[PDB]
Amino acid sequence: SEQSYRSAGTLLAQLASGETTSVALVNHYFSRMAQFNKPLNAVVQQHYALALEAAARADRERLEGRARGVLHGLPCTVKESFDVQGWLTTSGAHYLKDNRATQDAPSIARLRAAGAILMGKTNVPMMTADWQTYNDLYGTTHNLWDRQRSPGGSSGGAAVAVAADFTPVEFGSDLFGSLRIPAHYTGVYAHRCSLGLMSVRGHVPGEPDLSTAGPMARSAADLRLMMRALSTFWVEPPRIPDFSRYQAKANYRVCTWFSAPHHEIDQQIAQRFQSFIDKLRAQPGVEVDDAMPADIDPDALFDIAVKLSRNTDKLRHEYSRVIETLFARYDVLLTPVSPVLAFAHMQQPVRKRKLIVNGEPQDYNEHLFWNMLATVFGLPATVYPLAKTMDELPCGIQIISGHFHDDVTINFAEFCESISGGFTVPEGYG
Repeated sequence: SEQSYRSAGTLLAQLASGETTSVALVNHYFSRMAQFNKPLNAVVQQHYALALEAAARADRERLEGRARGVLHGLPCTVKESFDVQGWLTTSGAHYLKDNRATQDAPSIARLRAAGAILMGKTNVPMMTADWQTYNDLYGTTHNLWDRQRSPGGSSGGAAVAVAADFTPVEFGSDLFGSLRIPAHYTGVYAHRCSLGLMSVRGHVPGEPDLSTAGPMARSAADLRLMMRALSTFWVEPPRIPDFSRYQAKANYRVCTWFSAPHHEIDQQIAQRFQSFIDKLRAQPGVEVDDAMPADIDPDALFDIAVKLSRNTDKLRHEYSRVIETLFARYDVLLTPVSPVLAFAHMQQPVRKRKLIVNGEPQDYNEHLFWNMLATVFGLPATVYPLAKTMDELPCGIQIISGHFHDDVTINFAEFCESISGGFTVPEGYG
């Protein structure tokens, strides 16, 4: 099979029905990386021989009725900073250029046990500590929509690989937007899981207290499929998210938070959000309120975020109660991921890095402002690609909900797919 941009869900169906095999899929993805990865520099380790062997095994198992696992026979790549047994985990640092993992990171092991075929790893900035993706070991990852621009970071290689169909899904860590920001800039879906829903151990730098992890994909159903594979609670659940299937709702009540004093977004995002909200407000049973609680001072929360990045705790626990009541009244909260769309590479020292909002220079740390909320309170957040004209860059929206409401945000993204937005194939790719 040579068809490009099939979803994981479709691919699993076609494996079951014999319209494709795992060997044909591994050859598809490595073929696309041969044809397209050089100018993008998204996949920085390739393990073809191991992947082809694993695919042959999956195919034998399928034929003999011995296939097991919800990802059985599905190839993928993972973020370079997660341990895969026998593979290098450099995190783009010279000090670790020959650091090879002894065992899988626990979430990697859980993809492998679901039957995923790991074909390689995708680029990260050094120690995954930036909102761009570049390092001295592997080079810069370029945004496939405009290669003079960054796909963001730290999961930038993963977002580009998904958007180029080098892989149907990806898996990465998210501290302050590490998964969400590259999804926004690059036009793919991402889900950062609730704190405690899945292990982030076996990550370099990397059970961490703020970092979570989750999938990238090109549909909401594929995000849900990954979470079926990945979820292993290590906190006591306040409730059990249901990842079994899309659960459609008759009523949605949505909160928006698109600006704060001194934290404005570019008018282009503002108009594209407004156009999306207009369509959402026109749906039966849907209310959309501009109802961010004023109880949460954004500057106070930013100061907490800056500190984390007996007194702060006091405020943090009080704000977490304001969020619980918020998500008893609203199903989801929609916010920006960044105040800008994808920018040209900025590898100067941090201090000199600017984001141009409505013509004015703004702080690079606006990335932290628009991602601290889910990070600080351990919340789930799905990033959903909005529509784009061929003359527009990708733009995502961040769908947040209460702790262990991961099913709610992913279900909300699938409902949005019926309204506006979704994955768009970049011009020049399959």
